[PDB]
Amino acid sequence: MIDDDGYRPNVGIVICNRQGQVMWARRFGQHSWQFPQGGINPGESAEQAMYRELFEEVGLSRKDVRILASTRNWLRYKLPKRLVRWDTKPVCIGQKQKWFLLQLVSGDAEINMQTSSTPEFDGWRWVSYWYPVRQVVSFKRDVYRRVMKEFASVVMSL
Amino acid sequence: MIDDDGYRPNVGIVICNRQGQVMWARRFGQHSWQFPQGGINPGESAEQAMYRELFEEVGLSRKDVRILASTRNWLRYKLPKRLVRWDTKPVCIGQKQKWFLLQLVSGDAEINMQTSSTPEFDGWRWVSYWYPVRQVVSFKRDVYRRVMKEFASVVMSL
Amino acid sequence: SMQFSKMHGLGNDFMVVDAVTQNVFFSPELIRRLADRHLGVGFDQLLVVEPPYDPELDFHYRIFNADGSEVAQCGNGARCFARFVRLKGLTNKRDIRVSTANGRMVLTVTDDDLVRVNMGEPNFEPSAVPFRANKAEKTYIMRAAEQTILCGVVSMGNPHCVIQVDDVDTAAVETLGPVLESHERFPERANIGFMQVVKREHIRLRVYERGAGETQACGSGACAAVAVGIQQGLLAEEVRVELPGGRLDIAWKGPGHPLYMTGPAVHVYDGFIHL
Amino acid sequence: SMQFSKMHGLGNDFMVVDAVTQNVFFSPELIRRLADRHLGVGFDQLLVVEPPYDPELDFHYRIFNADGSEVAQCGNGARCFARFVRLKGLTNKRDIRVSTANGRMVLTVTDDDLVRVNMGEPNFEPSAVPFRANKAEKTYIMRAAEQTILCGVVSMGNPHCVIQVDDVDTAAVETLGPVLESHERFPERANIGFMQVVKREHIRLRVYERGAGETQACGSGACAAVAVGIQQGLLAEEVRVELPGGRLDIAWKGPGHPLYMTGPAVHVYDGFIHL
Ligand SMILES: [Cl-]
Ligand SMILES: [Cl-]
Ligand SMILES: [Cl-]
Ligand SMILES: [Cl-]
Ligand SMILES: [Cl-]
Ligand SMILES: [Cl-]
Repeated sequence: MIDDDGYRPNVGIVICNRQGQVMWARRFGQHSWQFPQGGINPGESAEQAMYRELFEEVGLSRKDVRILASTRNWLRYKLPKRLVRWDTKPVCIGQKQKWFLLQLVSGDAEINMQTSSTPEFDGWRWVSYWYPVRQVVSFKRDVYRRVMKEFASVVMSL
Repeated sequence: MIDDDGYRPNVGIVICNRQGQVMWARRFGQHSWQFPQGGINPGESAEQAMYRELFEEVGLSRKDVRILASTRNWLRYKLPKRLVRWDTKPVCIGQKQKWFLLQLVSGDAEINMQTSSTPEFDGWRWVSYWYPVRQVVSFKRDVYRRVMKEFASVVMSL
Repeated sequence: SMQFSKMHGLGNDFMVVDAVTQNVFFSPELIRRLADRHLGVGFDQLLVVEPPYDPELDFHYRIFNADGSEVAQCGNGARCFARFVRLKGLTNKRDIRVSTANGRMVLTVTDDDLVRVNMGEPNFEPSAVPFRANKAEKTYIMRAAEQTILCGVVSMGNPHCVIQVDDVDTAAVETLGPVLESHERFPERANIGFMQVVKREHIRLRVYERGAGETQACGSGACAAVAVGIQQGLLAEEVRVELPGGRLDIAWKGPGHPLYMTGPAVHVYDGFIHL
Repeated sequence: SMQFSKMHGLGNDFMVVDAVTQNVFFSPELIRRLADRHLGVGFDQLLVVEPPYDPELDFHYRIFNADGSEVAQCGNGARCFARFVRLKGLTNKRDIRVSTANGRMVLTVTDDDLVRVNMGEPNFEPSAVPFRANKAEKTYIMRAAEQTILCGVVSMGNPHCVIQVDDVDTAAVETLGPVLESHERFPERANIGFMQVVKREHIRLRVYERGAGETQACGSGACAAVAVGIQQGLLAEEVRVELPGGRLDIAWKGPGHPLYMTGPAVHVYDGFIHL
């Protein structure tokens, strides 16, 4: 599932509302927060796997969200050394991501924090626009910067 | 022969040498100077008409010159009002040009200043690189700037 | 390896740096090299814009002076920040909730493209200036060499001593300002303001700033002069202030109310530097 | 509507503008607005690079001071020009033939990325400085208040009076420089140089410049001090000069030969401005 450079393909999702906030999710068990991001199975389309983890970890069918923009390219980040598993090969060094931006055209109630018996997230809340760039783990941070940048103009439309 | 905006298609030519100079030509009769530029007939290729006026006003067959780069796009300039002929329609307002840069792989002797009985140029000389941007007529000047700019890197190769 | 913007508010020039969409690091030494006017970019202060540190606010920002150290002044660099984040399309709001080394705050862009800045409510208690005196009074007596001066003292977070004068052009700022700044009754020194009242709604103003001398615009200075002018019955509630480098509009409705300061901010050029 | 580059040579900061690949216009008023250090870009001089005005040379260039007016000094802004046109890839030559408000010239970039500048041959004839004296001499006597000063006078195109001193740190520049600049025997005034000779190949130097006071680097000043030092038997033919803002290497082989001055030029940042 890894490519030749070590990166495994993933999709990230940034759900916003008309008021200009985005949805910030608490990771399961812990009290660390981050955006939804999930693995693209073999033979998945980018958009496919996106809607996949959207439903699994949010409980949102395509009727509830309106696609607003994806990124042009794949964005890469490298895990730090202490979290690299060198012995399980091929060795995953980091992730290459494609990010999509949705608008919630439904209500703040179909947000099923745990649909499956395997909930990767406890709760959620709404946050201002540039808040995640500070809060996300340090190695994720450049990716988040580029993402929120490319998305910011589009989100600044009412 | 004009397009819908008034511009008529033309090619400009900038012949240089290894020493990094370009060829500056005296217009016929007068003592004003400029680069070679000529009209693209119906059904002419850009490169075609180029080699055309290269031979007609220089006397240079394709064996004597080596193509180095053309421009990516068409560059437009607008004649001033006092030189516009409003009564001959469709009215030519200016020119849209494609510029080619050659290297003289032959000698400074096949430069036949007048091959045809209709010589548009008296003599010629070699000049430093950015000299024409000053000397050319004022309305041509922006075109020359963009041209010499795009060409300058390529010419700065020995 | 960095994009910046040079701006100024009424002659107070900032280097302004987006640390929101940029990874960026600093030194005291680096900031000094950058602030130098012939060797670097040239600025009085460096203003860094950062993501908010809580989900309700919009941005956070820091200020370093050209010595290298952080500056926590209440209204410092607020209007340049406020026009910047709109100019660089980082927000499209007119009200902006911001956090600084002084706390939360809210900033409003007006239709004229000016910024209104809530400065807080002016503290007149002497012990808070600090100003050495027996009770808080509307006017005090400065025994300065052979002259006797009628001061009014306020804190905008800075210390200020405001003096009424008859024509600001005729005032002896360069001689009296230094002796009033390093006065006994000002253990932390003070900012000296010379205020000529033209109408209940219009004054002129010159300020001899702490350790620096006369400046062409002190924001807190204007705030102080209008506060003390209102507290002394001289001024109305919305005073236009003329400073050597332009105009401020101060509004304050007395004790119990904050003081609102309104001014321009100018964007001068966009620049890119390595290191 | 314009791209510029801010540079400095030994603390002499220029705004540098490519007028070769750019259409660009100026005012005295505009240049003043741009030169202002808090309201504009901030610079001591604006340097404009233009296409050559004859087919044999490479470029032409002009200099405007921050008052707004053109400057014709022999070595002024030469090294910043010379590193600029290479940096912005407008030429790849190491020898560059250039024309200014002073005439033709040739500039050499060295392997160290320094620029060698031919300044012409120093004129010692008094009537050309102008310097009021009975015959050209290697040393003259300045009767200045109670002191007596041994000067040497040269023209690099500027007027210069060079004074030997024992330690440049110990010299009273700020007091004596003004009185020597506006001296009777200097109807056009003069640039005052204080020169401490360390070895036949190494001096230190401070310069009180005309109408400006002490500067951290005067190029023609260094040239003058080394010329007069050589003409007085004090110095060898290749002198290192230490100025408050860095180092120059002057070489001059006596009368009949030009004087070559070699220094750094620093590129500081790239900027874009509207108007
Ligand atoms: Cl992973
Ligand atoms: Cl035509
Ligand atoms: Cl708030
Ligand atoms: Cl508030
Ligand atoms: Cl020459
Ligand atoms: Cl020469």
